[PDB]
Amino acid sequence: NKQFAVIGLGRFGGSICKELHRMGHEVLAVDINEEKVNAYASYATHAVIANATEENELLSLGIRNFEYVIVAIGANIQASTLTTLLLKELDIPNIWVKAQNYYHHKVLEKIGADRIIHPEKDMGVKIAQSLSDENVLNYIDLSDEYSIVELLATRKLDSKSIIDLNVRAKYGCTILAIKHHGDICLSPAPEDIIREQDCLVIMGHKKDIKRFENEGM
Amino acid sequence: NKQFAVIGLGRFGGSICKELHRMGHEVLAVDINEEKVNAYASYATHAVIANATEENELLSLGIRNFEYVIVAIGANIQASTLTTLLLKELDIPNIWVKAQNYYHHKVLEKIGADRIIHPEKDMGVKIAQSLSDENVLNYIDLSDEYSIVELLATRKLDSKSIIDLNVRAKYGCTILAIKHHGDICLSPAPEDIIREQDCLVIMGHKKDIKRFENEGM
Amino acid sequence: NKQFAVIGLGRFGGSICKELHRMGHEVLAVDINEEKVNAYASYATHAVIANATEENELLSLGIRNFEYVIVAIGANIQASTLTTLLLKELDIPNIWVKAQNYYHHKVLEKIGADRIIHPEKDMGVKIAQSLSDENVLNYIDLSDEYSIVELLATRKLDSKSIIDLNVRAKYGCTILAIKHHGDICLSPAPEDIIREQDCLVIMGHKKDIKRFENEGM
Amino acid sequence: NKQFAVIGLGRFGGSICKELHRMGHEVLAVDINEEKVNAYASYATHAVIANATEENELLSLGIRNFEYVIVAIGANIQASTLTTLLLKELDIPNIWVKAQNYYHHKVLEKIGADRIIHPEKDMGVKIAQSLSDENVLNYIDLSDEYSIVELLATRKLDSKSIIDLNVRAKYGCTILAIKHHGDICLSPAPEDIIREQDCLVIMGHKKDIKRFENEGM
Amino acid sequence: NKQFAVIGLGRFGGSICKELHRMGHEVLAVDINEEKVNAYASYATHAVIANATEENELLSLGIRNFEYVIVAIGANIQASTLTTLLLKELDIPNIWVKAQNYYHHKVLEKIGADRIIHPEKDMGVKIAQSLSDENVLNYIDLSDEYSIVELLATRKLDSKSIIDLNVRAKYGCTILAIKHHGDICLSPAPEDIIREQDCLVIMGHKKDIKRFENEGM
Amino acid sequence: NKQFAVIGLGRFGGSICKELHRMGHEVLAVDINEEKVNAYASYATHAVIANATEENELLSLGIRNFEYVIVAIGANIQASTLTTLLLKELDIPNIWVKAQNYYHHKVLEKIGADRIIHPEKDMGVKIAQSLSDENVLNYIDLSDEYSIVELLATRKLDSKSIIDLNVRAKYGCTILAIKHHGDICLSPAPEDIIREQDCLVIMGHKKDIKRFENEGM
Amino acid sequence: NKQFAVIGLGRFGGSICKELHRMGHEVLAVDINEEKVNAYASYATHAVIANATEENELLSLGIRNFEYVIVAIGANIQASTLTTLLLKELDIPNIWVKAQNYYHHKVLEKIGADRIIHPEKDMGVKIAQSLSDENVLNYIDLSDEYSIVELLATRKLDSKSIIDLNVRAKYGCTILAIKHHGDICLSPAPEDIIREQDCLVIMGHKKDIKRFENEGM
Amino acid sequence: NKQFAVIGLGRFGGSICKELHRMGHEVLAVDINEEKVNAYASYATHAVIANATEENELLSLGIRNFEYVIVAIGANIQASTLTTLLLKELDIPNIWVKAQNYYHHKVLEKIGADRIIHPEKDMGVKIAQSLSDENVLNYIDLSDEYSIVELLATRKLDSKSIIDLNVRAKYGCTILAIKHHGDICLSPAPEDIIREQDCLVIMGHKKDIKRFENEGM
Ligand SMILES: Nc1ncnc2c1ncn2[C@@H]1O[C@H](COP(=O)(O)OP(=O)(O)OP(=O)(O)O)[C@@H](O)[C@H]1O
Ligand SMILES: Nc1ncnc2c1ncn2[C@@H]1O[C@H](COP(=O)(O)OP(=O)(O)OP(=O)(O)O)[C@@H](O)[C@H]1O
Ligand SMILES: Nc1ncnc2c1ncn2[C@@H]1O[C@H](COP(=O)(O)OP(=O)(O)OP(=O)(O)O)[C@@H](O)[C@H]1O
Ligand SMILES: Nc1ncnc2c1ncn2[C@@H]1O[C@H](COP(=O)(O)OP(=O)(O)OP(=O)(O)O)[C@@H](O)[C@H]1O
Ligand SMILES: Nc1ncnc2c1ncn2[C@@H]1O[C@H](COP(=O)(O)OP(=O)(O)OP(=O)(O)O)[C@@H](O)[C@H]1O
Ligand SMILES: Nc1ncnc2c1ncn2[C@@H]1O[C@H](COP(=O)(O)OP(=O)(O)OP(=O)(O)O)[C@@H](O)[C@H]1O
Ligand SMILES: Nc1ncnc2c1ncn2[C@@H]1O[C@H](COP(=O)(O)OP(=O)(O)OP(=O)(O)O)[C@@H](O)[C@H]1O
Ligand SMILES: Nc1ncnc2c1ncn2[C@@H]1O[C@H](COP(=O)(O)OP(=O)(O)OP(=O)(O)O)[C@@H](O)[C@H]1O
Ligand SMILES: [Tl+]
Ligand SMILES: [Tl+]
Ligand SMILES: [Tl+]
Ligand SMILES: [Tl+]
Repeated sequence: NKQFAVIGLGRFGGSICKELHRMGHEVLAVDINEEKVNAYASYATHAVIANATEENELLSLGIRNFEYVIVAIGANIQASTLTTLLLKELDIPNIWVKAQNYYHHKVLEKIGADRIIHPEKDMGVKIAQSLSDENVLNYIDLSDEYSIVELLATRKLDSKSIIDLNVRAKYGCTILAIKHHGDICLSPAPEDIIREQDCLVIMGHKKDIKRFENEGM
Repeated sequence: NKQFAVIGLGRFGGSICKELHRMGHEVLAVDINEEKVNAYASYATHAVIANATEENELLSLGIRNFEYVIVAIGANIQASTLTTLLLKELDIPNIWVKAQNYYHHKVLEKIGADRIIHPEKDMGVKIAQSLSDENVLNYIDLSDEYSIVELLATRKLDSKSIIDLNVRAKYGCTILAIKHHGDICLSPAPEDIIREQDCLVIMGHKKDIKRFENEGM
Repeated sequence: NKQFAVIGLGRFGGSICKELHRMGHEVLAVDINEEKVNAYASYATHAVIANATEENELLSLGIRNFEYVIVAIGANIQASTLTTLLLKELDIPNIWVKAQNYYHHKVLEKIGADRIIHPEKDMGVKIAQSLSDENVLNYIDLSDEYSIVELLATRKLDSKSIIDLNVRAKYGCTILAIKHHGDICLSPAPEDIIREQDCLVIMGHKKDIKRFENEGM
Repeated sequence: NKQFAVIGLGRFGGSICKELHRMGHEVLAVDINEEKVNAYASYATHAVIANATEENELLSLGIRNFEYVIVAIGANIQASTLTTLLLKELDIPNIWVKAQNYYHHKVLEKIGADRIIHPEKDMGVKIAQSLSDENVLNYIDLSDEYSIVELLATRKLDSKSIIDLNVRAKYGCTILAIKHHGDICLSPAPEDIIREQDCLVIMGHKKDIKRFENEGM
Repeated sequence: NKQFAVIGLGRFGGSICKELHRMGHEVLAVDINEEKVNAYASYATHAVIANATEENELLSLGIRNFEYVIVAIGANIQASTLTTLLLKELDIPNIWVKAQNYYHHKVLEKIGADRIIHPEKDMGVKIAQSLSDENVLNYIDLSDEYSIVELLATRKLDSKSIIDLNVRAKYGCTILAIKHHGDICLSPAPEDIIREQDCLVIMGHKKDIKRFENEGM
Repeated sequence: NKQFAVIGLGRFGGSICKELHRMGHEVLAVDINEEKVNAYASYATHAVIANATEENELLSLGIRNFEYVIVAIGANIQASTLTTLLLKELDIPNIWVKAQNYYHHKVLEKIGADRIIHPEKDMGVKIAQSLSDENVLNYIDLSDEYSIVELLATRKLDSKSIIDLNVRAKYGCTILAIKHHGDICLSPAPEDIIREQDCLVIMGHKKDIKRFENEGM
Repeated sequence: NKQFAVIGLGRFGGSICKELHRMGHEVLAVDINEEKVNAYASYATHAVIANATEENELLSLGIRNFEYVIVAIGANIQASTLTTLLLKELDIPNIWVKAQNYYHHKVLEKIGADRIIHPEKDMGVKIAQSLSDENVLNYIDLSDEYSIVELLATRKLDSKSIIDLNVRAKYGCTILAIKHHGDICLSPAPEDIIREQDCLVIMGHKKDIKRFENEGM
Repeated sequence: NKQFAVIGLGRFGGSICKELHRMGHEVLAVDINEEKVNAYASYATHAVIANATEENELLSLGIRNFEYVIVAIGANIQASTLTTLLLKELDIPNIWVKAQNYYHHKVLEKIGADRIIHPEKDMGVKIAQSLSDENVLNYIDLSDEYSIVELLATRKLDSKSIIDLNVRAKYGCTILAIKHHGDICLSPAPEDIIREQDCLVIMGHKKDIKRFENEGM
């Protein structure tokens, strides 16, 4: 009976609701706009036109029965703050709120939001990382110094090997997976071959990976 | 270094500009809102007020001299499409546009945009995956079936060494890194232990990682 | 069962719909404005209030059954582009779209519009031709050099003949029809007479016709 | 040369101004929108920002010195009517106004406009005639019953000479010109042949031309 | 069966309708505003919410049955012109239209309005006449030189007579009525007495009356 | 001469200002609309742009120096009331305000306005009286029962002398003046005749004048 | 059957209505906004959506039966003036109106409002008094010179007495009540003790109390 | 003296500023409306136009140098909250904010506002208490049960001495002061008399004061 409410159907909120309902979960789409409700109705377990700033409508949805509530309102700062304050004063266990600027994050922190999300800023940082380094496809920072990076193998790495491309001693990183033509190899053996336009999953220090990219690739 | 031009300062494009200049690149912050230009003036090389949909203002910016142009406008579909068409007529090597819906992405496809980004949608998918599983902190999908996952250790995981939790054979997964008290052990040994409320990096097929989440932690 | 849909009731679109329904054809008038629908209802086979940007309403009209669809929306550029993209992605054979500027024409070209029309620009060119040359009433350009021109015969041509006004040798043109008091003569004999304020249909090079106008008329 | 004044730069009036100056005439581009004046400044002799409905601004323009004044305003009915009345009070020899509906045309009639144009309506009639008959490319109506038509040749017409297709006696029409590969044969001979996807100019009564379209091609 | 229609309920139009219905006449109040119709309903024989610019609604009121129609719309110039043109083209015998400026009067003249009224301008002239001459209460100009004037008798005229105040020879005017305490005397005898604050009805040349006011009063 | 200040240039107040300056008085044209100030600048002594509801701007105008202040604002009830209150606080001898409805007149009464004018209402009463009786041209009501009336002569009145139409005894009225072909006979003799389409001035009780209109003409 | 009407639900008006209905009185909440009526419905004896500027709706509420009527409209000056004038002309005994500025107070005075209230100005004065004097909690001015003041006893007054803190002779004031930990003592005996952070109710001249605060506290 | 900064000039904050400067303090009048800054410029030391929600403008004002900051904005909830958060981040010792509703007060609580004021609510409570009891003029509540009350004397109270009205024993209350004809007797004697229409200060429990109001007056 785990329940998720998504207040504020937008790109972020609509994506959250659609992805949660695709997973086989109970989601209630809530938006003050009738058209947004009609849009995301077929992608949720329930869809109600409600003004989340209103305590009466909030109670009428059965908001108390939801373990998780996600306020994806990000453009209207005062509406998002009102919804978050109402949800806290109604004792919702987990409130995840989308922020707009740093002060919105501060005021959502002070009123007790469980998690505050900055989607656009994070994706902008990631896309900038992919912009300066045209090799990287995706990545994940384990810490401020260590990261796992997926990379497009260049012509310089075409038909090379795991011992021919030695990184555990020449650059300090290790190689974790290789994707060729759609088939993936995990924990690759020292004999495995990397080809041009393959996907390489390296892991180590940021500067180590960049050393490998400048010198190796 | 590299010639970047971020048209459309916003939460996404502004983050791109800020991070790319912290990276030390020539980033031209283009906006029509004077307050937007002033907000990111301290973070860019040149911050010019201009309407990108105007050909005269675009030639005034010298936008043909830039190798990378990023149209982060995603709310004004017409303005974004017009700017992308103007840049494609100007033979820009790389055009990266932010899209709003499927049809905006389609019209950006037809007019020759090089890379179309949907930040809010993908980040909402990620946050929904974190909502359905409170254990996962971050992840990267190698393919539609294989992934690397960051997890938060639980009471069922405290003082459990890597040899007690055989993931190499019980689930076909591999533990990649442990993070304890801000320090990090990369490629940990079978005798290394894990304490609760730590960051655990595992690699393998999605259902196998979920199997470990269910049975082990 | 040939079917024409006219989306965007306006001067151009309303004229297209009224002229097609006068011809004894099946036309569906579609406009987002209830008043425009009520206006052009009595001049069409069917009239429905629909938002053409909406895929659901577009499917509800039975848009798939129309062989020809005419998007006469010209002022709202983004709405016209959305309607055209939807009609293409719904596999409409012939899409005829009214344009507003040269970039609207380009974006309608890139998304696959079958025909793009610039009514106002064309009629402005024609009216300018009638403005500088007060003699011409209507015309048609066969090529960039040859044209057929209807002209008001001046007093200088009153009670003149086809051999008295020789143009097949004196100016290189030929005379094709003469309209006197409402009666018309085609392929006129060499003995036919032109009178003042008659309609003369000459045909030949533009400069040849202008020679005849300066010298003959 | 000739004194023209295009009040109301738009798709229609702007085309008039552009073409008339490519023709090399003194064309005064009058508009109230500064951006409209700047858009057509490179194509006119003088492009002044002015409100035509104001008598003081109209005397400032020296509009009484112009033989031809064209009020292309068709969306603001009141402004167009007021401008036409102001010009008629100023004894302008030729006033040509763009109209929107039947009643705007009637009030332009009553206040003494010399020529009223309905561009979109007539062009929509033409495009509707081209929609009902895909063969016709352009046409000019000599009278309500007689016309000259440009047609696109079909497979039924390839390698057919002018004597095989007797239009002079079988249908009472006459072929006027053939256009093949951008070259053009004017007043073609009976032994001249026509290939498919060519431009064919025929002349005659409307029903007779349609008879040839049905039976021949 | 004499019938009056009042289109445009306002101060002027509402006053016309209320005064006509007080007289025991058939009046139809017509206004596009539901509140104005509800207001002037109880003061008319009928009240209908109608958009007079619409020919269909105009016909639905039975506008053809009205001998007199008064378009009191004065602020919306284009709406008043449209209503007047419609009423003329529907062959209304008498059309009385309220004007706003001199050009509105001209355009209503050209489209065939039977009477054009300038209420505010006329009353402003009258109030200015009462302003400069504090003696005058009301008046009526018989011609540009002769007028009948009602005046407040001053202390200088208190307890004076018709032969004591001789005006048929001393100033060229005659005295026509005297109102004392509410009782009025017409064609007053030479023995009648004027008292302070009485109402005097003099008649003659403007300069003659002003002579009498400067010298006599 | 006299110190007048017309606050609120409009159709009423603008007429007051224009006529009063044609009369040669010091008329201060006060308005908040710059175009309104410019429109009546050529007709006044001083035309200042000012907001009358502001005490500082009112003391800047030197409005305490004026003996007569006319607030012609009748659409903005609040602004007119505030201006009247500001002038009454400034001890203006004569304040004449234009009113919109009964309640605006009441609040102008309570705050001490000297004279309240309802131009449109009274002029609509006059025009309604002219509509019910096409014979009357103008009139002045001496009392609720007695009046002077200007009439248009009919066929029943042509070549009728003043002794044939005994109004002195048959109806208790008196003919005051005749107007023929722009010339005027004042206080006409019993042998003076009247032709049709002339201006006839009669004086007497309302019902008696109507009796003559019915029986004589 | 004493009855209170509250027109203008706002902070001030809503507080008046809620406090009057808490007291066990008959209150009718009246607001032109449906949401305000729904809000203050559960806190009143009746709640009706009405436009108080309308005489018909005002009569429909039964406004004649209310002995007290409170116009809490303060932002819309003209609406408040209209409501007050209507209530006076309907002979309401007691009209209490909320004012906005000094001129609104003047115009409400002139139209006969029984009481005019300036809540925000009064509370601003009180809060300024508490701002400069951080000791005072609340007070009440008996006259422009004498006042009763509640004060927070400082550390300088901790464990002091009524004869140890002598004010009837040392500063001219008297002590009236002492509040310790929630228990209050009225007309305190000469032996009573004041403690730190207690509430002291002194009474006397303003300068006397300030002497005591500077010297004693 | 003391450093005050009133952000948000309004009826409340403007009164605070005016009174505090009449008190002779350094009061910085901060507003975004230029007319608001000009309105209170004559009553403050410095009156700067600034947007308080902007960090740059706030550091430009030198707001960190002020010991007391009063955000009187109560209609714009977002702007007030943002300003309060900006000041709390700047370590202002005393922040006093004006609130609109319970939730605005709650968010001001969470972000660390020192004192939150609800002027209209409390003043409406006071005016409601004065409406239910016409005798009370002002009052101060010592506790939820004890209060000091100012009353207006009635006919039942004229010529009644303090010993005839034993409030010390009949009701447990005490008369504190009498006010007659603008003069005031403080701490009056048992033989002092009271006349009607005087100001009487009584002290005691609420129900006891009401008992005296019922039985005595
Ligand atoms: N009080 C409210 N109650 C319910 N829904 C609301 C309320 N206020 C706004 N919304 C809706 O929540 C959604 C949030 O979208 P909004 O445009 O405000 O933010 P955004 O940051 O641009 O969104 P995103 O990037 O997630 O698409 C909108 O669909 C909006 O209509
Ligand atoms: N010519 C232009 N046309 C449109 N937007 C422009 C233009 N020049 C600059 N911009 C900026 O582009 C930005 C992108 O628009 P907007 O912020 O409405 O869209 P969004 O994609 O929803 O934003 P975000 O990604 O920040 O959430 C705006 O901040 C706008 O000021
Ligand atoms: N999404 C839509 N769906 C349906 N009809 C639409 C839509 N958007 C606009 N329309 C209608 O289509 C018509 C197009 O007129 P519009 O004023 O936009 O263009 P225009 O270039 O001025 O027209 P024209 O010259 O043909 O009269 C209008 O009646 C408009 O209301
Ligand atoms: N005084 C004026 N009054 C009205 N329009 C004016 C005036 N001066 C210039 N104009 C221009 O006249 C043009 C005609 O108006 P508009 O474009 O709305 O009408 P339209 O006939 O539908 O246009 P188009 O023929 O270009 O489709 C506008 O672009 C406007 O800027
Ligand atoms: N098309 C229309 N059909 C019917 N009524 C209309 C139409 N357009 C306007 N009206 C109404 O006619 C009335 C004319 O008032 P308007 O304010 O336009 O003129 P005005 O000169 O200020 O009036 P007045 O001085 O007579 O009060 C208004 O009540 C308006 O709502
Ligand atoms: N401070 C002011 N407040 C209001 N109106 C002002 C002010 N200063 C000047 N005016 C002018 O007063 C005029 C009177 O207002 P408006 O024309 O709307 O009313 P009206 O009585 O219906 O007009 P009219 O009598 O001309 O028909 C306006 O033209 C306005 O520009
Ligand atoms: N004509 C009317 N009839 C009834 N209610 C009205 C009318 N006009 C305004 N109101 C309502 O009266 C209330 C007065 O609030 P308003 O915002 O106008 O004043 P305010 O001074 O800001 O109020 P406050 O400080 O008391 O909250 C509002 O709820 C408004 O909707
Ligand atoms: N940055 C700012 N944000 C918001 N308001 C500001 C700002 N700077 C100045 N102000 C002023 O703060 C004032 C408070 O807002 P407003 O008057 O709408 O609220 P209110 O609490 O209902 O008012 P009042 O207490 O006077 O009745 C406004 O007059 C506004 O001009
Ligand atoms: Tl966004
Ligand atoms: Tl057009
Ligand atoms: Tl008016
Ligand atoms: Tl307030």
